[PDB]
Amino acid sequence: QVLFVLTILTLISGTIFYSTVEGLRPIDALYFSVVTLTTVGETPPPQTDFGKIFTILYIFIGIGLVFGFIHKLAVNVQLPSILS
Amino acid sequence: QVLFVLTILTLISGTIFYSTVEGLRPIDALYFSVVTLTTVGETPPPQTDFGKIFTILYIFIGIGLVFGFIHKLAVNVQLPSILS
Amino acid sequence: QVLFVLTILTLISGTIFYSTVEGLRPIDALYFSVVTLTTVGETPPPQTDFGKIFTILYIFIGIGLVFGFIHKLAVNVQLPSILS
Amino acid sequence: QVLFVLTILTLISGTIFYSTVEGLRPIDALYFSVVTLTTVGETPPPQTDFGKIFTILYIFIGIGLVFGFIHKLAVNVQLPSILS
Ligand SMILES: [Rb+]
Ligand SMILES: [Rb+]
Ligand SMILES: [Rb+]
Repeated sequence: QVLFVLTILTLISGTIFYSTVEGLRPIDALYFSVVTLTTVGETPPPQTDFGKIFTILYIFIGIGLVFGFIHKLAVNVQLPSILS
Repeated sequence: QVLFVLTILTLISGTIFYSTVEGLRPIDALYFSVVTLTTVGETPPPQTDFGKIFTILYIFIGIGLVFGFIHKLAVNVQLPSILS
Repeated sequence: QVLFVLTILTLISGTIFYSTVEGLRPIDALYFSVVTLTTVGETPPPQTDFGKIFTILYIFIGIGLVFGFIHKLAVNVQLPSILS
Repeated sequence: QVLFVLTILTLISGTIFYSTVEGLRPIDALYFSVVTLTTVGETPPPQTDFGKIFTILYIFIGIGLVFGFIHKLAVNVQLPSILS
């Protein structure tokens, strides 16, 4: 469902934010965004106060969306695929 | 619902704790609190034993509250907004 | 419920393991155990292969228990307390 | 259920990927895979762009599976075992 598009837009947004503000290469910016929203958290934190502030809000807004997608992918695509 | 206020009070509490005990700038203290309670965990750990102890309890008490909020925000605000 | 005791036994176990095997001070060992099982993950990883192996199994066994507790604490203690 | 096998295949896959691409010792590769898919995230991130890209997809595909397993283990094996 739209979940796929909403997640991609969210990651694009994060990728744009962290390339600009934190000065990261897109792939690193997208990486950061992904591991942050999935709560994995394996990179170091944002160095700038604006990066911190954004990440805070990005987490509260982005996580439900990203885990809604991961959820539907699982019990909606992966489950029946496996069961075959 | 009250979830919004309870979460903010919890983050204020964490922000006060980590500024005092760990000696962090508020924004860093609030950052720590947020990434801890959301289980992202991208900063280094608390350096003081009191920081450790507090974080342990702060996690067990704070996480259910913070994820209750993130949950209601998603399936209560974000979902219908998207569906428009 | 027993959840409280099961969680404490699990943390005691982790505290004993990581003091011995990784050579950590109890409080650090307990800290590690807690942030690992809550999936926060803010310390560095175990340095020993036995620490790695144990952590893998400790995560698969411990997490459901620890989040069962955090869950009951929330929708069973915190929720009605707040609603007062 | 198959969950056990699907999880092991997923970790084997991650173990193979990270030994090859990132140049890690199997046990380290498997460790990385496990803490990534459980969202603990305590090691440093992948250093290679291919490691980053793979991890992104590995997270979206692997997490639902790994947490489906952890879930069934809990409310299906651990719960009744405890209740005895
Ligand atoms: Rb996490
Ligand atoms: Rb994490
Ligand atoms: Rb982490």
